[PDB]
Amino acid sequence: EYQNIFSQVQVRGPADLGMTEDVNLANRSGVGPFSTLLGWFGNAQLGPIYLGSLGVLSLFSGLMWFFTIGIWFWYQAGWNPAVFLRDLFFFSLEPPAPEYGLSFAAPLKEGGLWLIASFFMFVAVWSWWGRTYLRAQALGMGKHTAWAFLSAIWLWMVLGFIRPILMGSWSEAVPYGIFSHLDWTNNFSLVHGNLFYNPFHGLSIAFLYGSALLFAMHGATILAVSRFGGERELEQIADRGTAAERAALFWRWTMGFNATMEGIHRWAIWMAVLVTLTGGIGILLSGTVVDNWYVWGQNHGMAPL
Amino acid sequence: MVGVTAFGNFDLASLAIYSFWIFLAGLIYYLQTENMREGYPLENEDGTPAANQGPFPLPKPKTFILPHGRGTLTVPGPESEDRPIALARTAVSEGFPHAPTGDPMKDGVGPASWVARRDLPELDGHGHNKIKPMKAAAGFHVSAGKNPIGLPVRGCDLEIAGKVVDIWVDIPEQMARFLEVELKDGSTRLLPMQMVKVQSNRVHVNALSSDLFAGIPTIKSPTEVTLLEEDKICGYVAGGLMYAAPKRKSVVAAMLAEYA
Amino acid sequence: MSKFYKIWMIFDPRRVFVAQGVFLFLLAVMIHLILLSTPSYNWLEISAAKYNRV
Amino acid sequence: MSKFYKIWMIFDPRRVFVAQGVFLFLLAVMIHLILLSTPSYNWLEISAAKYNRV
Amino acid sequence: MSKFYKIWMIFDPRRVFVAQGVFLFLLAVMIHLILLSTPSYNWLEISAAKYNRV
Amino acid sequence: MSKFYKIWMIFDPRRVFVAQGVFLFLLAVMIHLILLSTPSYNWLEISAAKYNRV
Amino acid sequence: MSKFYKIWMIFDPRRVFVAQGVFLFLLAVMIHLILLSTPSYNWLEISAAKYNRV
Amino acid sequence: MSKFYKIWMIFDPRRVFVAQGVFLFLLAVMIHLILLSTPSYNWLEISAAKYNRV
Amino acid sequence: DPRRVFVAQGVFLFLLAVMIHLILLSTPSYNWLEISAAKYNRV
Amino acid sequence: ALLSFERKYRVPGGTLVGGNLFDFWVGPFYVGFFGVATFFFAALGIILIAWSAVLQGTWNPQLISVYPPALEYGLGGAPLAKGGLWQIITICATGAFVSWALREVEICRKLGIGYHIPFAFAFAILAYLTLVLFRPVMMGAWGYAFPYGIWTHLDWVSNTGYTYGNFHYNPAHMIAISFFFTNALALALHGALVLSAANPEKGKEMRTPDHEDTFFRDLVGYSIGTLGIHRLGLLLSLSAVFFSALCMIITGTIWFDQWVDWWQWWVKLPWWANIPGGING
Amino acid sequence: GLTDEQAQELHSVYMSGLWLFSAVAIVAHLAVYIWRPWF
Amino acid sequence: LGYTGLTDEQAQELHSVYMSGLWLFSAVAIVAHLAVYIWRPWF
Amino acid sequence: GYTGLTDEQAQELHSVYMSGLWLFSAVAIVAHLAVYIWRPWF
Amino acid sequence: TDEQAQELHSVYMSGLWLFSAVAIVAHLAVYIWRPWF
Ligand SMILES: CCCCCCCCCCCCCCCCCC(=O)OC[C@H](COP(=O)([O-])OCC(O)COP(=O)([O-])OC[C@@H](COC(=O)CCCCCCCCCCCCCCCCC)OC(=O)CCCCCCCCCCCCCCCCC)OC(=O)CCCCCCCCCCCCCCCCC
Ligand code: BCL
Ligand SMILES: COC(C)(C)C/C=C/C(C)=C/C=C/C(C)=C/C=C/C(C)=C/C=C/C=C(C)/C=C/C=C(\C)CC/C=C(\C)CCC=C(C)C
Ligand SMILES: COC(C)(C)C/C=C/C(C)=C/C=C/C(C)=C/C=C/C(C)=C/C=C\C=C(C)\C=C\C=C(/C)CC/C=C(\C)CCC=C(C)C
Ligand SMILES: [Fe+2]
Repeated sequence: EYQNIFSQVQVRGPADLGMTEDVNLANRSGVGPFSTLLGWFGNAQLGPIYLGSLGVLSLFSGLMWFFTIGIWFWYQAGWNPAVFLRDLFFFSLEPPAPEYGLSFAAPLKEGGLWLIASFFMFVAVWSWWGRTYLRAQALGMGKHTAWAFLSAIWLWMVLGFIRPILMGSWSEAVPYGIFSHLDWTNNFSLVHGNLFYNPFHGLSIAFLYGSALLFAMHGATILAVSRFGGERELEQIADRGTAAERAALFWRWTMGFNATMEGIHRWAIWMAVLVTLTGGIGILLSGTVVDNWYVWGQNHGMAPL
Repeated sequence: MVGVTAFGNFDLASLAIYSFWIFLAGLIYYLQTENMREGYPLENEDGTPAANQGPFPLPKPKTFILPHGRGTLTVPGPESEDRPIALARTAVSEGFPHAPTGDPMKDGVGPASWVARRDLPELDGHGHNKIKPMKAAAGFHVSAGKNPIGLPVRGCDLEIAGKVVDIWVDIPEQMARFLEVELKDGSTRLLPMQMVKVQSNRVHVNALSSDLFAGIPTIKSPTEVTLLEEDKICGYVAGGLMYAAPKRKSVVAAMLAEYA
Repeated sequence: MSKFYKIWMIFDPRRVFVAQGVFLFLLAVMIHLILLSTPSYNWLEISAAKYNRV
Repeated sequence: MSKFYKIWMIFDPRRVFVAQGVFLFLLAVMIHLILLSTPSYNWLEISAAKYNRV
Repeated sequence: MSKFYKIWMIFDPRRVFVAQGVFLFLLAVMIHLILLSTPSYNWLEISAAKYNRV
Repeated sequence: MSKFYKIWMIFDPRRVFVAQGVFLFLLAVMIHLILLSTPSYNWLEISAAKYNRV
Repeated sequence: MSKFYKIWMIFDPRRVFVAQGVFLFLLAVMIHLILLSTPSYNWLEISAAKYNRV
Repeated sequence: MSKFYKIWMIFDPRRVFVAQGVFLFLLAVMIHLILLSTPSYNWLEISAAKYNRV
Repeated sequence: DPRRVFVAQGVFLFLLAVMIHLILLSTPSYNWLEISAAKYNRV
Repeated sequence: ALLSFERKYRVPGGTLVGGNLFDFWVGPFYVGFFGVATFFFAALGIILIAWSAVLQGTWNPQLISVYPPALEYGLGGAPLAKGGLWQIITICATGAFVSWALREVEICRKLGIGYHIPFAFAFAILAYLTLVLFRPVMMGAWGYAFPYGIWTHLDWVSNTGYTYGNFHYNPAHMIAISFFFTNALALALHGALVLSAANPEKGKEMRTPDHEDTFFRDLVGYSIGTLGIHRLGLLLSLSAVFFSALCMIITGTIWFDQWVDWWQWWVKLPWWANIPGGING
Repeated sequence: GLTDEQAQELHSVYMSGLWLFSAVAIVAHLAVYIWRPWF
Repeated sequence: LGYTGLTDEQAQELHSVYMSGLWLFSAVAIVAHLAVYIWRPWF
Repeated sequence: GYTGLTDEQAQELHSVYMSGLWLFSAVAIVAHLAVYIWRPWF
Repeated sequence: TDEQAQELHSVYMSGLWLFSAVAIVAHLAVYIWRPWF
């Protein structure tokens, strides 16, 4: 039977330029091509994309961050394209050594370039957050996306900015590079005893598994009641149809309680936000307040001895 | 601040974890209370309010201001069925199935149920109807995949019920919603896209058998469909899954029936 | 050089001025950080060593 | 200082009062815990030393 | 300095006042924590030292 | 320098003033932190050494 | 070389000029960094050796 | 070789020209970096050794 | 269609040519830069 | 004990096994044959966990741990005090999970909705069985499964990871992690978007899906639609679980050394294996 | 949308504020330089 | 002309003011570079 | 006319653009001459 | 159309030959400076 995973027929017509209120259509670019490959799964139309002041600022800063790391990777390769391809994943833009602490007196080849790239990334991410808030405000919507992004930004800042300040060294931050930051996380674990015994690390993992569980449940429910037009969730909130009722009754008869067509989204946004929220708190505590999480667990009834 | 304890082993980490437990309990309370906006208060199996209403109280009322002057909605509030239900309780005690009295597919009970929604067409952001037949939709055409128009429609009993005359499309999303099927009698019904398996030769509908294709509800205007008609048609077709099982000509279902 | 004004018949001044401001601030920060990186021209450390601060 | 009443033409008293209560309790708990952390002003340990409870 | 009142023809007082309150509390907390970090001006540890508590 | 007022025929004052406030606060914080990083001009540590607080 | 103007009948000047500006700045930064990498032409270190800034 | 113009009845000039520009710049950068990698043809080091810069 | 096949053909031809040139450069022989430097006494 | 609309949906039929023997509700729950089975298995497993706590001697919930049989028992049985309780609890847990999925199937049939939800649950069941049944059987002992303790199966995770050095250098693991992170990002974005559309700025009308698509085309230049985003969420979650199961099925079974050595194959490719410079060489 | 007179008045007030801010900054820099010069 | 709507006179006036600002900025930059070069030359 | 410019507009735009290009190239050439005199790379 | 394609390709090949002429003179100068054969 048809399981609604992929569309079995595509139709296309005039491109939808979008709504127009309190929005400067000059900044909105032109509508891009129609992609049939994506049309199989979701909407085939690409664009138009709003390019405002903050959009330009974010694009410039992100381009400079990416290009700075790229140039350092080239220098680290001897400017050899073959080596650049052979060691693309193994390159690193390490932070300044612990000798300099938090000082900006690191040489450009051993710490200065990292500070420049970090400044570019900081500007890019904050400008993008401002862009998200302003885009929501232009259409008159709520700012929920801004606050979820704010949670993600909080974890990012704690990892890169606030925790090095509290520890007193730039060497505590994360090096730019694939295997470099994987090794950074592994060493962060090994230094502070098992990060597993960090209670807030456990809560963060709980909410990540919960995010996966809840999105699987919600996607399966909506695909199962899409034969009643349940995917039009805003309409269901406005005028409760039989799709919402069937979904609610399935979950009520399964586990004794249910959500509504709107509140399940409150559950979703909170189960996603708490991941980064609790992760930021746990990382902030590590090193600053606890130096050995296994011994802390032993003293707090978590570990056997 | 590393290693300093206010009392016992309690320190900054323990303070954080306990404050988080308090916050988590509060948040679960708030989320469940928000989830209690539709379907409450609880009813008995006859219609009177129940003795047990839940540990979580009902929330404060909130109002949604619907677009295009459709009005306002207040939830939670006084909610009523606004239709008659054709069911009879099988047993006196609570918690037992209610058997249908007449034809479940026409009475609109069970999996073939429907909700008395608004009898108005669905409107997009601009004020036009969100779903339009493709021939009346300017510029729309099949882009990829097997075109269903002109293919015979086959029922679950392997008998041809009609031919596809048109496709209804969602104008903003640019995705097909309904097929329009013309029967032997010349009248045209609708079938949701999610219920048809567009094959090489034919459009296959495993929900309904051919004889039941005439029983699908119809629409008032040929150039639009309202939410209520959508609900009736979708409920009918979906309830065909359970209430057309005997007529369904399935090999494995036949083997299971012979087994039982 | 006289006809350069016609560039404003090509570009909206708002976008151009925003981009110019962002670019100028970014470039100034980049150059200042580059100077701060080198042991020389690191004016902070040069003056620290000149007045015998450490 | 006389016209401060006009703040209530800006803020709904319900939200302001709820926020004020939460903030005051949070601040009081924070300060009490800070005092309990230090070996001095840890009134529990100061007094146990005073009357030789150990 | 006289015409500064015209800023209120630009900004809604509600948003500005909320932002101002949040910013002021945040700044005060930041400065107090910075003072608490240094061994000097850590008034808790200074006073413990001065009155011969430990 | 006289005709600079015409910039306000290009930019809405609300957006420009918000951006200016954010930028100025950000720059001030950046410079203060840079000064705090260096062992000299770290006024906290300089004054700790000056009066022999350690 | 005379008919090259017809390229503007192919490309919108706005997109071409934006791409050109980005490309030129990127190339200039790349070349300056390449020069700074080598021990020679690292004008900072060449001058620091010339005037004995070490 | 005469009928090659018919390629423009196959490809839109805009996409082809954008791809051509990107490809040419990429190839030029690749070849220059390859030359810079080898100890010979590393014109920077060939000159530095010739004029005794190290 | 000419469009997709031509784009794919161009990309694949360029990548294959780069692959073969890098294979030639990698080997101690056929590295024309290195053998040229050795031949004319460059290092 | 009924919702305001629940009455019209409580009808007979739609049950795979048992006719109308267990076709009744207990409170809000729907019992069914598989509901009876699920309740039995769950109750037995929980009581056996409590009894294993009695045998262990500790009443602290976080210290309770039900270890599997040691490696010297192979794939055979073990005494109840030293391995048997784990196996009984594992059989109970597997039965409870499978019965829960089948009960969900019955409820889907009675409501006339599609079977996506028990199918999605089957992926989590298969990942659990990989960790508890397939991998230990493949590897040769029940002592490679994890203990049933709150903080002691983290010890299993840590030891199993560090047997192979940094476990981050596992490709079927990198893909699964990226899928989990993308899933969390998508969930946050989707929840926030629907909430902002349904709860717009104070005093304004409810926004429409057109506004959602406009917002996400303004932000990043592509909107996947509503059906698209729900499809994508289901696919991302299922793919994350699938690749995690793969990563743990090939670990210790066809790969035995440190996992960075696997990544050494790309470095050793013939046309850059010998070039000097760079990190590797 | 602003007219010439509005722009001139706004610029006058804004420049007055800018010069006040700059004066305070200058006296602060003088005080710091006297306390601890950086040249 | 039609891309943003400015006429020739408006463009000329805007360019005159913009170039005046550019030259002021450049003059300040030049005096700053002279001061730095006197303090610590980089050539 | 994929962008809508006429021949005269294209010619004027190209003239101004080439003037700017030659100014930029002249500045680059004098910079390279100064660098080569200061520190030749050949 | 055919005429438009002819004119576009004429201009394109003229530009291509200009680019290749500059490339050839560059290669000749380099080969004089430091050969690779
Ligand atoms: C004394 C004992 C106390 C014990 C407590 C016991 C009980 C505890 C549980 C309390 C209740 C549970 C939480 C309620 C959830 C729903 C409430 C709600 O969001 O609005 C309801 C309701 C509006 O909700 P709505 O109906 O969905 O929107 C309709 C609006 O018309 C249109 O929508 P909108 O545009 O107005 O936006 C609605 C809302 C939508 O938001 C969401 O639904 C998702 C929220 C996700 C997380 C938010 C960001 C996470 C921050 C990460 C950490 C900080 C990073 C900052 C720095 C980063 C870089 C360093 O967005 C907001 O503005 C809410 C504030 C979120 C931003 C807060 C940023 C600073 C946080 C600093 C932490 C300290 C606490 C300060 C609290 C600030 C309160 C103003 O409230 C209102 O009507 C007024 C608006 C403001 C109310 C604020 C209520 C608190 C919300 C956040 C609480 C948690 C903050 C995160 C820190 C957590 C610490 C552990
Ligand atoms: C040996 C290694 C250690 C370990 C070390 C760590 C460390 C160290 C940390 C984690 C963290 C996390 N770990 Mg752990 N972890 C281990 C074992 C596990 C196991 C397991 C089964 O064993 C699991 C499931 C997890 C799971 C988790 C997550 C719950 C959590 C990260 C949340 C997140 O989304 O972060 C990633 C999300 C972000 C970084 C947000 C980024 C937001 C910004 C704005 C993005 C900007 C993008 C940038 C501009 C580029 C854009 C480019 C283009 C525009 C696209 N860990 C072991 C014990 N783990 C983190 C945490 O919070 O711990 C408490 C953390 O810091
Ligand atoms: C490592 O070294 C580093 C990188 C740190 C050094 C880097 C240095 C460089 C990169 C930083 C650059 C700094 C410069 C560029 C910043 C200069 C900013 C100037 C412009 C300050 C301006 C201040 C303006 C003041 C605050 C004006 C305030 C406005 C008043 C309140 C009055 C406004 C009233 C309005 C106009 C009402 C009028 C309404 C109408 C009706 C009349
Ligand atoms: C061929 O193509 C080229 C080479 C041209 C371009 C391609 C380039 C490729 C190779 C670039 C590769 C980039 C790498 C792979 C990206 C990796 C990023 C890693 C994975 C990010 C991991 C962690 C990020 C951490 C958390 C960063 C946190 C940021 C901080 C919060 C910001 C802190 C800012 C402070 C430090 C600024 C201090 C300095 C100022 C002056 C005060
Ligand atoms: Fe949804």
